[PDB]
Amino acid sequence: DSELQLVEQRIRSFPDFPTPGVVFRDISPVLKDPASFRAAIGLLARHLKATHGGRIDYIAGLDSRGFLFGPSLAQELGLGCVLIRKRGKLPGPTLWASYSLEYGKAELEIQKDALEPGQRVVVVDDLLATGGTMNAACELLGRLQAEVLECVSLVELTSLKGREKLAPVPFFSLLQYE
Amino acid sequence: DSELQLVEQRIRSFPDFPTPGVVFRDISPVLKDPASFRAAIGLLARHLKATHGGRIDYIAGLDSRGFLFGPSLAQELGLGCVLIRKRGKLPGPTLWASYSAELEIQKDALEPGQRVVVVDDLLATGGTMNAACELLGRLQAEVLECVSLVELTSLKGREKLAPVPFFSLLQYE
Ligand SMILES: Nc1ncnc2c1ncn2[C@@H]1O[C@H](COP(=O)(O)O)[C@@H](O)[C@H]1O
Ligand SMILES: Nc1ncnc2c1ncn2[C@@H]1O[C@H](COP(=O)(O)O)[C@@H](O)[C@H]1O
Repeated sequence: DSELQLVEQRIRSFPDFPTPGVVFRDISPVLKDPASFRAAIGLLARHLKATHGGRIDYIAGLDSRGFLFGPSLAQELGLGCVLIRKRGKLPGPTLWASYSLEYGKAELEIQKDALEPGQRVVVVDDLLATGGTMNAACELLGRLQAEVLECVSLVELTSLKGREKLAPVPFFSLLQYE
Repeated sequence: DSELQLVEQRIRSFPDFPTPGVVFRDISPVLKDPASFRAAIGLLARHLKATHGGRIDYIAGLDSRGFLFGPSLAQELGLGCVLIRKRGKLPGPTLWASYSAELEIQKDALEPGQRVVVVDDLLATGGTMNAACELLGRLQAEVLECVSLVELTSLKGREKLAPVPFFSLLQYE
């Protein structure tokens, strides 16, 4: 797939960041090359349309790098984009969920009126690692009685078994690295 | 203008958030309504093309709410988007700038002389946009303009960025 190649060629890998042994996957060059960004959004949108048809109501973008892809993906599908944020950033009534991040805890948050019961959503972030962040997003959405059809990312680190963590919610990534 | 109205109708205000005194302007509904989002991006893109012609090389999006608009604005203009992030998030060699918190940019994000337009959701004191402009200036990039959806005029952020031009879709005190 030439389109997938346009994305893969623009992932930059940095060893030992932020800690020794970790390989950081930097999607910045995908954003910087308009053809690469367009290819990434197009591949995600084709997959989602082919898989879910007209069932998707909204895209949910995850703070902060998911924000880079959510609105463009939503626009390509003709849908709105709702936001899941780090706790403390959103006004009005919210729900929040705690999860493990590195050595400590972090918290995600969503406005109670972001979705109504029965609405169907697809969550997007740039990269799936342990799956902790995506799992918390799924939990929050479930508490609004929204149905999470799928989670998607550009990159998946398969050795961390994020896919299994999200089951039985389906997951799809453009690219995979150990 | 019906397009500008599509955006204005989707800004929600919250008094006394996050602390007493502050009136929070929430752009979330703009993102949730695909028509409103398209209108916002279109209005910004039309302004930038009419003002700069073909001179813009890149859009720079500011962490984190500027990330919601940067890539779509860049795409509409046929340009790439570079990222300015909260410090500690980017790999490789970086530069950073404080302001009353720290922003950061990769040393290789831009080449000297490249022309950039910075975007964020809202301009208030201008501290955040000013730090972004400083970082870009240290890469020897030329900042053509800064833009946002919302500007709080009583806080005089526009004066803070001068002489760099600024444009907002909507203004509140
Ligand atoms: N190796 C990596 N390279 C870049 N980002 C990563 C990496 N590992 C985790 N992340 C980020 O951390 C969050 C996901 O981590 P996790 O909750 O473990 O799936 C997302 O915001 C990812 O962007
Ligand atoms: N009243 C406000 N409502 C929503 N966001 C705000 C408000 N004031 C400041 N901000 C955010 O803070 C940054 C602008 O602050 P400043 O650096 O004072 O211009 C931007 O990232 C805005 O998203």
